[PDB]
This record gives sequence, C-alpha cells and structure tokens, in this order.
Amino acid sequence: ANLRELRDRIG
Amino acid sequence: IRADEISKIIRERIEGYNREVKVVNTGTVLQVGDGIARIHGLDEVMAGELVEFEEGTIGIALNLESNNVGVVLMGDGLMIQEGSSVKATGRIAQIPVSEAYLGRVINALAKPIDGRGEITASESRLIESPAPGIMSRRSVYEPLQTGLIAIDAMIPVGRGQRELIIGDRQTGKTAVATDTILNQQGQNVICVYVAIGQKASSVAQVVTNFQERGAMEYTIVVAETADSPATLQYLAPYTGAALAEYFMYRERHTLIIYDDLSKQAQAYRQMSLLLRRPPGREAYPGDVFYLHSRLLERAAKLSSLLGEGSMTALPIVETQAGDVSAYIPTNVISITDGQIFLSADLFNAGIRPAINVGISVSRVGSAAQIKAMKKVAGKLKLELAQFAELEAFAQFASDLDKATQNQLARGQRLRELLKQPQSAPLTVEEQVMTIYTGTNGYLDSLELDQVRKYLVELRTYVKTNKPEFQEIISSTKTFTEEAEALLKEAIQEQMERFLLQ
Amino acid sequence: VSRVGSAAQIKAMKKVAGKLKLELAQFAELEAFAQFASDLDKATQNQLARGQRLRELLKQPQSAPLTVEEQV
Amino acid sequence: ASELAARMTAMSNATDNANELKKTLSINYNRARQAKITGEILEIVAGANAC
Amino acid sequence: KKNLGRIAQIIGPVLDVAFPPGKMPNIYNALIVKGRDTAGQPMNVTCEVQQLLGNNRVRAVAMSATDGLTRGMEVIDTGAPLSVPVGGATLGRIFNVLGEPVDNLGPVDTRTTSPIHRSAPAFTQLDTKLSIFETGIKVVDLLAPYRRGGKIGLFGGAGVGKTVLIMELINNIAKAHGGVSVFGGVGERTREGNDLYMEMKESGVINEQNIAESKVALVYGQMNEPPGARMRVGLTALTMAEYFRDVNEQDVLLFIDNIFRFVQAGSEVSALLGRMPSAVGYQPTLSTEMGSLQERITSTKEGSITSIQAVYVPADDLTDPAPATTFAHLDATTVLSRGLAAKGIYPAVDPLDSTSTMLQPRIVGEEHYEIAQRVKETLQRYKELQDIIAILGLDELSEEDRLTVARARKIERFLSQPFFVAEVFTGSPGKYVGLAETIRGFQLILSGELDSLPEQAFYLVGNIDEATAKAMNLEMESKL
Amino acid sequence: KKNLGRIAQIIGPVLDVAFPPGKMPNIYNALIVKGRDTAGQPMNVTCEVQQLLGNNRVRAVAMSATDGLTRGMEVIDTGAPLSVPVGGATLGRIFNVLGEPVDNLGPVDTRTTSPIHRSAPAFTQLDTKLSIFETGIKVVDLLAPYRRGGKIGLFGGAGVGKTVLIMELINNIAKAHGGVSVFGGVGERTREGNDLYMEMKESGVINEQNIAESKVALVYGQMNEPPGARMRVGLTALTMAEYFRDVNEQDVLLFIDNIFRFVQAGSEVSALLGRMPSAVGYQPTLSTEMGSLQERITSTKEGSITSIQAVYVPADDLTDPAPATTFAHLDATTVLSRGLAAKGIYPAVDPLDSTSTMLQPRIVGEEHYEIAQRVKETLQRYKELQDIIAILGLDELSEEDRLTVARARKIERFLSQPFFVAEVFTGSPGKYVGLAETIRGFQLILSGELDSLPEQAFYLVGNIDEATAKAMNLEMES
Ligand SMILES: Nc1ncnc2c1ncn2[C@@H]1O[C@H](COP(=O)(O)OP(=O)(O)OP(=O)(O)O)[C@@H](O)[C@H]1O
Ligand SMILES: Nc1ncnc2c1ncn2[C@@H]1O[C@H](COP(=O)(O)OP(=O)(O)OP(=O)(O)O)[C@@H](O)[C@H]1O
Ligand SMILES: Nc1ncnc2c1ncn2[C@@H]1O[C@H](COP(=O)(O)OP(=O)(O)O)[C@@H](O)[C@H]1O
Repeated sequence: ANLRELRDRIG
Repeated sequence: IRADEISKIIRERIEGYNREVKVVNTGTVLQVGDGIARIHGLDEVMAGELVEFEEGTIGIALNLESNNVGVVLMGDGLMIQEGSSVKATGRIAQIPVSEAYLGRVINALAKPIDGRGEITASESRLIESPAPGIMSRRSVYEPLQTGLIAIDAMIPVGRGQRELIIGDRQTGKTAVATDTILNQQGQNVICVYVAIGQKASSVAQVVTNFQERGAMEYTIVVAETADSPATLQYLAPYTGAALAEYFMYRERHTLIIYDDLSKQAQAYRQMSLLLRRPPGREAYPGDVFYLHSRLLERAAKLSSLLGEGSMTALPIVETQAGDVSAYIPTNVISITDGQIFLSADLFNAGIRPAINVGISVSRVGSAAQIKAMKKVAGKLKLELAQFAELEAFAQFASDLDKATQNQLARGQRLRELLKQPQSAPLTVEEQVMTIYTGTNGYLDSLELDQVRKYLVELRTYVKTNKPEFQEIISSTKTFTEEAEALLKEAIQEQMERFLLQ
Repeated sequence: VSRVGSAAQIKAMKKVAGKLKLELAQFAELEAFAQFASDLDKATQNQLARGQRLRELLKQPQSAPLTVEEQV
Repeated sequence: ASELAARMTAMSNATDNANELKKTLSINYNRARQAKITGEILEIVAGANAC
Repeated sequence: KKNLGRIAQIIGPVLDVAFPPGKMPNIYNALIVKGRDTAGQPMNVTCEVQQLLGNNRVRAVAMSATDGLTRGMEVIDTGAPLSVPVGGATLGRIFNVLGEPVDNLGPVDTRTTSPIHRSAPAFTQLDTKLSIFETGIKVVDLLAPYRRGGKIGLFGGAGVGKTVLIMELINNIAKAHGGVSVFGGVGERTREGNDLYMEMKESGVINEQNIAESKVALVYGQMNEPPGARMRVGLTALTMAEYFRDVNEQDVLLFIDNIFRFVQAGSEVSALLGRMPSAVGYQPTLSTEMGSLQERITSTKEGSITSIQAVYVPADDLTDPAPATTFAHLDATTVLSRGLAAKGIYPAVDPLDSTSTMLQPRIVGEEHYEIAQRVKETLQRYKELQDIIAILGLDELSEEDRLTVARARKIERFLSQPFFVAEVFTGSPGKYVGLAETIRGFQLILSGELDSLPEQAFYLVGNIDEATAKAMNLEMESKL
Repeated sequence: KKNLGRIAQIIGPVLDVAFPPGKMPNIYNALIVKGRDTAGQPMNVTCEVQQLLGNNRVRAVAMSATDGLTRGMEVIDTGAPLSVPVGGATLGRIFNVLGEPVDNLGPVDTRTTSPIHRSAPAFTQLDTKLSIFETGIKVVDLLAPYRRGGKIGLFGGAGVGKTVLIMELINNIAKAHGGVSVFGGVGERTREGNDLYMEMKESGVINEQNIAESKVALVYGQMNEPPGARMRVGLTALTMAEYFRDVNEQDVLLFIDNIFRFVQAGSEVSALLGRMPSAVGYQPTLSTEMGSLQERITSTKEGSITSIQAVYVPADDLTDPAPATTFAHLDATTVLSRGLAAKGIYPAVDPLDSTSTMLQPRIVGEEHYEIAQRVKETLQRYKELQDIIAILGLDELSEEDRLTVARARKIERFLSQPFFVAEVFTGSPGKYVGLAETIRGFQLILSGELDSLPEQAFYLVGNIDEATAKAMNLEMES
C-alpha cells in the first residue's frame, strides 16, 4: 500500500 | 553432500548388514550448528519429543528427517561435542504447573530466577496444549476494568477478549499493560506478565514496581533476557500460556500480556532459517501466522460446563516506522479481537496515553461493560470519530455555524476528559460520572484545561459526599434515574463551588 | 496512442479527426480553468465550452456500435 | 488591485514550492519502487535457492 | 486398502511415507495414520497425499496434529479422497474436514457420502439466471446489485466490518430465502464462531428443538488448525452445497470465510513441499487452485448457488496476488475501505471502487442505474476536489462545486445503516431498509430539495423520513 | 600437549579445521594456526571455533589476515576459549582484538587473563537505582536525560555528528567521573583512533611517566581488519570493562564507535560461513548477536558500566533490521537527523524522536519533566504544521498558531550548543551548560520574556544571558 499512496500524493 | 554420511557411521553400518535392526534406544550427535544440532539415530522419538544430550543439555527434535534428526537446543550449546550420545526421555516438553508460582520471576524452564527458593508444583502440563474448541466456549459477557478510562469506555477489553496493544517505539505499550495489571487489586484475578526478549534491567524495573505497588501476589513474571537462545524466546510465551491455561482450567479469571510478539516472531524466524527452511515475506517463514494463531487461540472464556474461568490475552506488537504493511503486525491484527493503535505524534502532543480512537478496534464492543457504562457510553466512540472528522475539515474553512462550533466545543471537552495519567488509574464509578458530565454538555461552558481540574475535584466531591452513588452503581450495576438525579445535584453543587472558587 | 497513425483512417475521417484532436488538446490544457471560465477570456471560454461539448459527444452506451457514417 | 497582485505573488510562490516538492517526491518514489523491486527479487531468489 | 505404509520423514505438517513397490496410492487420496496420542490409545491423524516423490516414496499432508508421530509408525490407504457425509444428515451439526460432528451431539448417518475432489460442471449446463434479490443495506442494494446465484466477495482488511456485514447479511437473507444455507469457517476467530453458533441457535434458524429441520450446515476449519484442515474445509463446504444442489436441487447460500486463510494455508504447506516460490511467497499453483475451488461454486439448470464469501486483503493493498486472483472469479464485488472505516461510516463499503455486473438498464431498470451512476458521479467529483480543497479552502469554489461538496458530504452519511447486530458497537435500534426507500431517498438528496437540513443529521438513519426526523430533533435540541 | 589438527578449506575469512577423531574442540576454542611468512613464521593468525561440521572437522573464522594460510597446515588448539589479559596493565595502553599490546610498548602481564565469551551476569544481581545525569548538552540535559549505569545509544547516518558528539561527551564527563573509561574502537577510521590517543597523550590522561594511573584502557579494531576482528573487538572491550567492574568495583564508562560495524561484521561473515541469508541481507542470528554485547553491560551490585555508543543507521534509514534490534537494548535514544545538520543546526539531535527512560516525573521532578513535555508539544505542533508551512508559508494561519510556530522556530535554534570539539570547526568556543539554567532559559522562551526579539540570537549559544548579550550585540553593529 506504500507505492499506491506515494503515487496518489504525487498526483 | 548428505548428512548421516561421515565415514564413521558408514563403518558402523557396514560391519553388520544382514539385518533390518533399529537403534531406537540411543542416538549419536553428528553436527552442532550455532545452537542447532543434527542427531543420527533416535528411531522412536516424536516430533517435539525432548532429547537429552551427553553433557546434560535438553533439546527438542523438531525436524524429523529420514535418516537423521535435526534437534534445536533449549540452551546455549557450547558443550555439545560431536560423536557424543543422546537419549529420549519419552516426555514431550512438559512443565509443572500449580497454584504456588504466585509472585516470582520464572524462567522459560519453569524454574525461578530470583533465588527465593525451589518451587513446588506437582501436576505437569504440556508446554504446547491445543486451543479449546467451540463447545467449551461461551460468549464474552464480563467487564474488565482496565483502569484507563479511554480503553475502559470506548475500546472495552473484556474477560475472554484477546486485545492487541499495537504501537511504535516508546509510545507507552508496556506502561499501558502494566496499568492494566496493577488496577486489578480488588477483582481477584491471576495475571501473568510474560516478557519476551526485553532488556533485563527493564524486567527488573517492572517487577520491582509490581512488588512495590501491591500486585506481586497476583502476578507471575515469566521473563528471560535477550541472550537466551532463540528456542527459549520462541518457547517462553507458550510457557506463560500454559500457566494461564492451567489457571483458567482451574476456573480462576486470568489476564496474560505477551511483551513483545515481534521478538518471538523473529526468534522463530531464527530457528526456521537455521534449519534451512525457505523464507517468505521479509525472511519470515510462512507459518509464523499459524504460530501466532496456535498460540493466541487459547485465550477465551470457558463454557458453563467447564467452570467459566476465562483466559484473557493482551499481545503487544511494535511497528517500526508506524505501519501496518509489515508481516507480523498484519498477522496479529488479523488474529486478535481488533487492535489498539498508539501514535507518537499524539503521544508527544500532550495526549498521554496516545490511543488513536479513530483506528482502534474493539470487536467485543459494549457487551463487555456493565449496563451503567453501556448506558452512558452508548455511541461515544462513534460521535468522537465524527467530532474528529469534522474538526479536520474545520481547518480548511474560515467561518462556520455557531451550531457546529458548539458541537466542536463539546467534542473537545469529550476528547479532553479521557487523558488519564500513567500509574494513576480510575474506577468504574469515577468513569461513569466523569463521562456522564462529559457527554451531557455539562463542561462546554468552561475552559479547555479547566476540564480535568474540574473533574478530579468533582470525582472527589462524590467520593466524600454520596456513598449512595457507589452502592447504586456497584450493587445493581446500572446507571439509573435515582443515581442520575444524585449526579445532577452533584453537577449543580460543584459548579456552584467552582463559581465561588 | 497508435503508431500506425493516419494510414488506417479514411479520408472522410482524417480531417475531422485532426480538428477534433486539435480542439481536444486545447481543451485538455484549459481544463483546470473550469469554474474560472467566468473569469477567463471570452475566446478561451468558448474553447472550454466547446471542449466540454466534444467530450460529452465522445460518450456512448455500451455495446451500441456506430458505423463509419454515424461516426463521421 | 493590490490584493489581486499580492495574491498573484502568493500563487506564484506556491507553484514554485509545489514544483520543488513534486521533484523531491518523484525522486523518493522512484527510490521506493526500486528498493521494493529489489526486495522482491532478493526474497524470491532466496526462497528458490533454499529449495 | 489392505496395505501398510511407513512414516519415513516428518518435517512438521509434511510427511514422507513409503509404500510397497507395486501398490501406490493415487494423488489426492486419503491416508489414515493408525497412530496414538500421549495416552497410547489408537488415535488417527488423517492424511492427504499430494505428490509421488519417486523411489517408491511419496510426500503427504497431515490433516491434524503432528506432535506425537514417530519415524516407524504405520498408515493405511483408503484408496479414495476424504469422503464427507452429504444430505439431510449434515444439517445442524458443526463439521470439520474429517467429516466429524464437532458439537457435543451423537453420531451421524454415515451411509450418504461423497468425495471432496471433483471438477466444474458441463459448460452447456450453466444457468443464465441474472435476477436481483433485495439485501437491505443501502450501499449493498443501490450501488452494487447482487446476482442471485452469483458469487460475491467482500474484499476488506482486518477489522473493518467484513464479519459484521456477513453476519447481518446471513441474519437478513437466510430467514427470507427459499433454500438451505451452509456456513463455513475457514481460519477465523473461534469465539466468534461460538457467538455465531449461539446467536443462530437463539434466532431459530438452527431450530434445535428438532434436528434435521435446521436450514444451515456449519463447518469450521478455524485458525488453530494445521494447514491441511484450512486447505480443505472450503472444499468440504462446497461439496456439501454441491450435494444440496445436485440431488436436492435447490438454491443454497455458501459463505466461505475466510478464503485468504485457505490460500495462506496452501502457501505455508507449498513452501515446504519444495515448490520454487512465486510472487511474494504464495504457491505457484495459485490461480489454478483458486479456480479449482472457485469454479465449482456455480449456478446450473438443477439449482443456482449464491455465495457471499469474505476475502481478506493484506495491508489494504489490492495489488497483492491472492486478491488479484480473487477479483478474477467474482460477479459483484464489495471493497470495504479503511478510509470509511476510520472516518466513522459503518458499513465501510466504499461506494466508488465497488462495482457489479448486474447494474444494467436491461437487468435492473433504467432509473436505478441512472441514479446510481449519478451518485457515483457526485462522489467521484468530491474525492477529486478533496486534494484541491486540502490547501485551497471552502471559499474559492463555485456554487455548483460547493453544492456538490455539501451534497456528497450528506450522501456519505446517508449510506450508513445501523445494522441489527451492530447494536453492541453503535447503540441504535434495528433497521432494515427497502430498495424503493433507498432510491427515493437518493432522489430526495440529489434533486436539491434537502440542501437545508443539518449536515450531521444524515448519520446512521434507516429511512430518509428518519433523516427528516433527525433534522427536527437536532434543530429542536439546538433551539430548545 | 594440546591436540593438533590440519585445516582442509579456506574461503577468505573462514577456515575449516580438521581434528583427530577422538578430540574435537569445544565452542569458541582458539585455534592457533601456524602459517608461513617471508619473515620466519607469522603465527599471529588465530581462529575462533564457530560450528562443528561432523566427520571430524570444524569451521573457524580467522581473527587476522588469512592470506599465506596454505591448505594442509597444522593448527594447535588452545583448549580454552579466546581469552585476553586484563587488569592494571591495560590501563593506559592500546590493545588488539586478541588481547595484545599494539601501541609499541612493553608486553603486559599475561597473568590476569579472562575469556571474552563469559556469560551474561545473572538477573538477580540487578541494582535498581534510577539517577539522572546531566552531561552538558541542551537536548541531553533537557529532552532525554542519561542514566548512570544504563546503555545510551546514539544513532546517526553518514557524518551527522556522531564522533564529534561522543568526543564532546568524553571531553565533558571523563574528567568528572573518577572511574576507568574504556573507549572501544569498532569499525571506524584509524584517524579517529590516533587522534583520541594523541589528545589523551597531550592532555595527560595517557602520560608515559606514571602510566599506571592512566584510568583509561583502549582497543581499536578499525576499518583495516578482517571481519572476525571487527566482530570480536566488541567483546574484547566488554571483558576489559567487565573485569574492572567485577573486581576493581569502579563505576566504569564505556564508549564504542560504532557498533553497527560490529553487527555488519557478523553479517559479512555469515554469508561466508555458509549460513542461510536472513532479513534483507543480514544473518539469522542477529538479535542474539546484539544481546551478546548489550546484556553484559548491565549495572550489578558489584559495580557499574555506562555504555555510550554510536549506532550507525545505514543509508540514513532508521528502520533497518540491525538498528531495529538495537533500539530495544538501550535506555535512551538520540537519532541525529540529516535535515537539521543539512540546515546547519549543530548538533543535529532530533528532539521529538529522542526519548529516555528517565523522562518521568517520579525521577526528574515535575518542573523539568513538565517544561520538557511542553517544549516537545510545541515542537510536534511545528512538525505537524511543517507540510502547509513548506507548500504555502506563514500568513494563512491564525495568530494562535503562529505563536507556537514562532516559539518552536526559536526553540529549534536554542537546542543547538557549541562544542568543545567543534570549536575548531565553526569558530565558537565550547560552552558547557547545566540543567538548572537550561530549564530556566526554555521557560523564558516559552513564556515570552525574550520572544519579541528576532530568533537569530538563540542560535549556537550557551546560557540565556549569552542569548541576551548576543541579541544586544546584533542590535549594536549595523
Ligand atoms: N499518561 C501518561 N502520562 C505521562 N507519561 C506517560 C503516560 N503513559 C505512559 N507514559 C510514559 O511513556 C513511557 C513509555 O512507556 P513504555 O516504556 O511502556 O513504552 P513502550 O514503547 O512500551 O516501551 P518498550 O518499547 O520498551 O516496550 C513510560 O516511561 C511512561 O512513563
Ligand atoms: N557540533 C558541530 N558543529 C559543526 N559541525 C559539526 C558538528 N558536529 C559534527 N559536525 C560535522 O560533522 C563532521 C564529523 O561528524 P562525526 O565524525 O562526529 O560523525 P560520523 O562521521 O558519522 O562518525 P563516524 O565517522 O565515526 O561514523 C565534521 O566534519 C563536522 O563538520
Ligand atoms: N456495521 C458496523 N456497525 C458498527 N460497528 C462496526 C460495523 N462494522 C465494523 N464495525 C466495527 O468493526 C469491528 C468488527 O469488525 P469485524 O467484521 O469483526 O472485522 P473483519 O472486518 O476483519 O472481519 C467491531 O469492533 C466494530 O466496532
């Protein structure tokens, strides 16, 4: 779930 | 390339080869690793049978391979020289258990480590005994006064519940568990504090605070150092569970605290890797989930037919960097009756203890409380989650309704009244009157920091004035209209006395 | 994106496709100025409105095929 | 006019801050994805080597 | 049968048995160890074979405790898979994978039986029944219409309301259903199974006054069991349902909780069998095992099977391969989120990521589909605008945009119903909402004529009428 | 006569020794392998017995350079485990991993030796006095006070002030505490091991005339040695302090730098010994490896050991497995951040991520602990606001928020303190500060008696009067 929240914070 | 071929076993086997004989009586020592030894022979031992080495060290025969036995060592095996002999004691890892262990620091060898004397305990029990089934269980319907008002009210642990106390570094987990133990001094329960892989000075600290605070008569501190081998750390919570399982089978109410359960998990990973077994996610074996399951599934309440002596667990898991993605915390969250999360970003922010109410889960709910606290704390956790989730949005807006702002003031008083100090627990009547004066808007007319200074003096007010409140709450076990009228008179008079002060 | 490109678009299709992708790129760059179209320039306001018209033209129901006549 | 000008300056500074923050979050995200892929391949080849 | 096998190597749950050179058992047969406990009485540890190891040796799987077995014990083949009692006999008894009644009651009718291992039906014998049936939960009714006889999986984390939702769903469906149910516990809390046992004994669906009149068969392979037990309890429950649909030929309900524990038991035993590990440590036979268990839950022209199964997601990351395969075998999914679970909305079924196959104009009607996709539109708009208002604020938007903000912040409250069994966690009386009520209430919320109510007055109400009553109550308590 | 045996394998730092079938050495038995050099017989290469492989052979990590050690050479077992000399001769001398003087002085008394693999002291021997100990650092005096006899870890990445801070702690404390202080050099540059020696020579702690009363022992297994040496210098210094405690009864300071290299040595040797790969790259025997050091460093009824140590966190990652196992083996944590050092705050101790077991009202009183908790609360308010501060700035809050924002912005500079070692680096001489004025200065910052002046006075000063004088001095020269 780390990469998901990372990508979503980037967006 | 293959063990059990060391050119001395080969001559021993070639000297007689008109035979199909077995050597079930004895066994030989081929290898000794860094605490794990390979045994040749032992053709009648069980999977888990204790094996006695030549020097007089005991081990368990976990990996029963074809021609050879891989035995883990229940001690530091500096003395096991290869080519020596072993035996088989026929008993499968049994410990003595009786009502005489009360109040002492106990090794995982079920032998004292404080020198107060050799303990007497006749009847012995497996170190790993299976969990009770479903016919031997009944639903959880008892209170468990934790002493901490937040956990008692909102996230209520009950007798039979197995509540996880999860968190991070220095967040107050061991402190919370020790308060849960120390509060019990009038409920006649038998607590056990099994400290796995904790620092020895800290074990001495908590045991001397136990022996000074008064709850040594209840408790047993099943603790070892860090330099016990991985077998001892992996086995210690099973010893604690065995003692508590004996006691709940003796229909006495128990409460056990594993501390921690990441240390036992990595200490199982140690012997799993040193036995050349495959690694799963983050090098743990995949069966660590089943390990924690077959440990934790024992704690419950017994049925009417088996004495109803409950068994309460309180596992503790620390999460590095504050996550749930790690394998061991995810496992233990899945197994328990919900979790109790603690955050450092709340702990350093004046909220001590730092129970994040928004993500802390109690799966038994208000069925583990008396009808008084069940009445006043009907939906207080949920309305507190609502107050938090609207206070978060109230930072992205400029001007609000006065209605929402009054609701914010009442919710702030609600969040403020539950800050209980460590080594300073409450009682059920204190909690019910405090939370009643809280949720009924009866604090929204005063200052934020004024709430606790108000409420401790109100608690002492009802303490010195009305034993009728005590007896109505403690005899009938409900918050009724007579006690409510008494409490409303208390609110009015204390507000008068503060307006004077 | 398609790397074959306009080679499999018919002559009736390519001209309207080029104008449509022109206006749809100019709509995708002026997207964030959605509620600011009241404060935008009049021409860019027409661009945003027409791009919204094109995007809502782009919808269709599931499994309702449209021949090249209907598409053009 | 002055409040719209000051707000324009504030928006420009916020866009520059968001630029730099986006660049740093992209760097850290690439690093996290790489370390995750490496951890996966490491544990896979370790579990395979074991058998 | 009539042979003798020698235990040769016991690495925990896995067993190496040697047989005479001619007679060798087939794969997925059922050994039975004539072992003994610590008291020496002849006790059985039933055993399933998985693989011919070669050199007249095989590798097996132990269905029960391994602590107490020695190298040099004996074992006897049955020549067949692990047969389980079937029919009206297995109705109202706790069941294990070994076909043993676990509750303290007498023996069972042993003559009606069937093996575990079988395959999917004929593809030309599949029922294309797509009829909707009413559940009661507002989110479960409107945004995710459930296929009768279709499979349903409740993707969630640990402690967000999977078990509560499935228990209330049993509570609401099994009493008004028209067929015999079967519940299975696969790797879950034992005391919670006891709570289900007591709560369904008292609620009469066990009707324990007379046996064989119960409409549920309870199977339990929960957490404290060796990986063979959790590896085959799901198969046993499915085979009971397959008898009840193949000979009694009627609709059934089959709740397989928790299917992730089945997959995890498979991985724990597969890493030890010498399998080269797949993605993060699951077995390589992941998708084929998941299908081979899933695909025999199906409808047919003899009787459909409705299957609401609880499926677990580790760390709330839906990328992980066990949910990544379980999404590929489900009809109408339901994804309980941690966001709504921490926010306070119970049930925490996320309206957005949940998506079914039944919600079509030609399957449910046009206006239901239209108002549902408009609700999804408004919520997608709000979760789009969230990251903007995070730093922007509440006073730099439009009347359309702030209007949709307040409307969606009413909607996310309105989709929360206080369940029957949620009374211990909420403190609210029993509510069961109708589908017409939900669609009418969402037209009342969406069409703008409710933009003057208190915004917190939408939380945990059954009817939109009760939301108006909450508005009246809150304004009366504020104004006194 | 001692049982001789011939080696069979060598794979870098791992030696496989065979023995006659009757006699095989016990665990950790030293194995004096003879070898062959250009200059006679070197003989200094030594091995510690780790495992017993069967068929009359073992496996033993070489404690020195393994080159030259040709296959098929006789190895004489000692019979006793690895044992260093200890006692009065060690005081004022630089020793090897094997208990051997390397500082070019006299060969010490080989009479009072002791084995390094002695077990952990028994749990019943614990004394439970909890004494505060101010040392002269604002974040150490205030935030996480130190405990006389406990283990106080220091954490930190690459060059974030670990060695500087521990040299400053030595410079302050060593002349005050009248006990022997055995610095240990485990896994760092030889420059530091030489510079500490030169400072103790010129200062007068190690003086050649009257070297017996030097009250310091040393050991230096620096970054030039094979992994066996880097793996055993920890236990060398541990027994060299354990004997002083157990017999001379002195309170003893212990310093190690840096024990993550001691853990990394085991991680580097476990892959060569054939043991399986554990968590991400480490060894499976990890927590017991850390315990084998830390648990023998508990104060007993006989004497006391206080063990400051730098625990390097790799790749600036704080939840690496080895620091993860290190964190529970301490009494106080002090993580040295990269952000605060990058912005120039020196020392860069992370305030709200550093905690001690002694920050409690029953120990440090109500005044100290109350003020410290309020300071940490303000700092955590700053940390929570840091997102919106970074993306946007300052004006968009209410002034009640900017009260704490400005207060924390002054505190984060008042936690800095000039060092008696870093006085040669920046240019401000070292300033020892006590707790009795630290608390008063922090109270004055919280209240608002010195708040209205700009924050840049508070940076890199000592007492609050130094802050007032610096504020007046900046308001003097335009
Ligand atoms: N309500 C409170 N008020 C003030 N201090 C508190 C409160 N509750 C706990 N603390 C403090 O928090 C400190 C940390 O507690 P504790 O050692 O249990 O954390 P922990 O993370 O469990 O530690 P470990 O990781 O060693 O188990 C305790 O020393 C205690 O004094
Ligand atoms: N208080 C300080 N003031 C100014 N600079 C400092 C200070 N502390 C550390 N530094 C900088 O850090 C460098 C040295 O850091 P130090 O050697 O203490 O930690 P380290 O390099 O991590 O230790 P090791 O090399 O043992 O791991 C110096 O060059 C200095 O420039
Ligand atoms: N619909 C609901 N109403 C009230 N509380 C709920 C609801 N769903 C979940 N909860 C909360 O979540 C917990 C139950 O979750 P449960 O279903 O047992 O876990 P899981 O979802 O992992 O199976 C309880 O503590 C309860 O307070």
